[PDB]
Amino acid sequence: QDVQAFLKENEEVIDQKMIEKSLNKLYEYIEQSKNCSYCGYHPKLVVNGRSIDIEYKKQQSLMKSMYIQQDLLGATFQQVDISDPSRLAMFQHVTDFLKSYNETGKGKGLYLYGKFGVGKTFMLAAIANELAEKEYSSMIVYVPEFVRELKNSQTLEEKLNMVKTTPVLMLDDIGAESWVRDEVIGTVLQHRMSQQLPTFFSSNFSPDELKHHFTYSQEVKAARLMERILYLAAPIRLDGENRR
Amino acid sequence: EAEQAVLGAVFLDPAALVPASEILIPEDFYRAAHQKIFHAMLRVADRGEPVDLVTVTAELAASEQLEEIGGVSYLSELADAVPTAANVEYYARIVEEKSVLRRLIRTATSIAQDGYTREDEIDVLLDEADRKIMEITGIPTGFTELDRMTSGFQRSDLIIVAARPSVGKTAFALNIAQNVATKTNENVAIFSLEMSAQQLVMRMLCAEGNINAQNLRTGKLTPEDWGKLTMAMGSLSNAGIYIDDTPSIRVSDIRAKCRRLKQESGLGMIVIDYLQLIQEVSEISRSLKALARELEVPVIALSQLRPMMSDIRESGSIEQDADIVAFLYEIIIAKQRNGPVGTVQLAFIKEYNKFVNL
Repeated sequence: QDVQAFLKENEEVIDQKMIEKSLNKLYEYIEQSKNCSYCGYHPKLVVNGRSIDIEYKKQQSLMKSMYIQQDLLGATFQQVDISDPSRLAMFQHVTDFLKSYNETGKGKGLYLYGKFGVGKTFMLAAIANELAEKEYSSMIVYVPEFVRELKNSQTLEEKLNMVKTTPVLMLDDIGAESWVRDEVIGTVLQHRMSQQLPTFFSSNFSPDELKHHFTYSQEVKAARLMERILYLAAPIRLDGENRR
Repeated sequence: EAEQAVLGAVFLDPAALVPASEILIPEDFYRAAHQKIFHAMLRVADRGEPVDLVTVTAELAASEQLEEIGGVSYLSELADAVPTAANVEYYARIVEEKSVLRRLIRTATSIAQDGYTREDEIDVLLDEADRKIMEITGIPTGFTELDRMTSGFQRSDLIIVAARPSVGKTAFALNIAQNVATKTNENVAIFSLEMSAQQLVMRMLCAEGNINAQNLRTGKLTPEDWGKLTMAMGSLSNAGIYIDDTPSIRVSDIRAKCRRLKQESGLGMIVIDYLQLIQEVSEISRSLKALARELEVPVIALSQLRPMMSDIRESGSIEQDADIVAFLYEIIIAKQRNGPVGTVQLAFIKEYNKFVNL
């Protein structure tokens, strides 16, 4: 019965036969502790070639945000002002889906792309409390502070297991430091498209810019990192006066 | 001197034959006056039919047997002894320990002669001559969950836990006995022999206060665990759990030490150090099963091991008089002298020493 559940859960990723081949793994996966003791790791399934392996208000509570300041993550929707195509062409993809969000059927996220300061992350931290009216283990992260300590080493076998297939991922900022990121997030964004999952984005630049800036050499490994980030959704503008 | 006494108790029950029909048969008679008496007893309770003193005495007057025993004078003195009651079985075993012998001993007399009489045979003189020889109710375990299958830990049992070497059972045998002294009332005796009195104090606070991701050994924690602590030791006084380690006190001594408290508090639980460090086990461990029955205390007289049953039932008892026996790896109570023998879904954080359910 567990196999049935898992099969259909990841049937977008698994090749029926792959499931039966990695049966031992998936069965050992469910049989062991699905939790940890730091709350130090938890088991998650990953597809490696042809085999599946196992790698390790009263609304903001059981959440587990990574590498972020403690109390900045409190934002609502009445308080969020409604302005330009920064906020009048977005509440058309946000509200069509509210109390209607499935797993076993991919959903539409968003990619907030634009300037340096206006309002990158106020439409990924506000909705993280719509993902707090129902309460998901919604992740909120600084990717400027993510390609540094995970280059380090000690512990490194499994460091991004909460940055893959969590019910929600409100990715914020990537503006610091053929890249050290093609067997990393480029295969992280692979499990966000075959185990039935959507993700959330916001950063400093834009789709056109980021493709022209990633991975350089003397190789289209710079123009494959970013359609792993232009698939589940269509990016829309952010415009308005400065906020500093 | 069993036979002089044994019948006395059997009399006034009317059910001192339930284990006694199991123990003694019409062969179990060293004596001569006694053998037909019991057959006049056994003929009765087969309807049955009813059971009392006399239903046998006028039965004996009938089918050829009354002076055979010297009148009713000794038929009276079958009764006149048993200066006791709290034994239980017990007792008829004395007669069975006058019995078992000769079913394994009277069967070796012919042979002692089957060499100068049966001269004359040899091999078949073995095939047969060796054959004969043989012949919440119900106090919870702390949980609000383990409260509806069996319930208790009621009022009297023997419990012996065996999981992988020194794990969370080490915690659990005692994490059975937590929500009883502080969070309700009943003072529970948790004595020790391995983990001393100066070894079971800092880690109950690890188990209580939202304080353990630190840890607590350094003296001073972080600016939060002192704002959130008054849970761990504040009500410890008005509770009722205290710790001892009289090196390794024997099976009679603690058995005789749980008499200070049985008068004082009533004695609620006895969480003992593994009955294996206490001083081949179907013998030594049979002095804490019955202490539960008279002292009226749940007695956690334990073990130190995978888990499997006739595997701790290996060199000793365990699958016998011993009551409920669970199996930690999820609590696999694949044995519980309790009724609903079953597994309860659980887990563990290991972060703040607090265990989980589902």
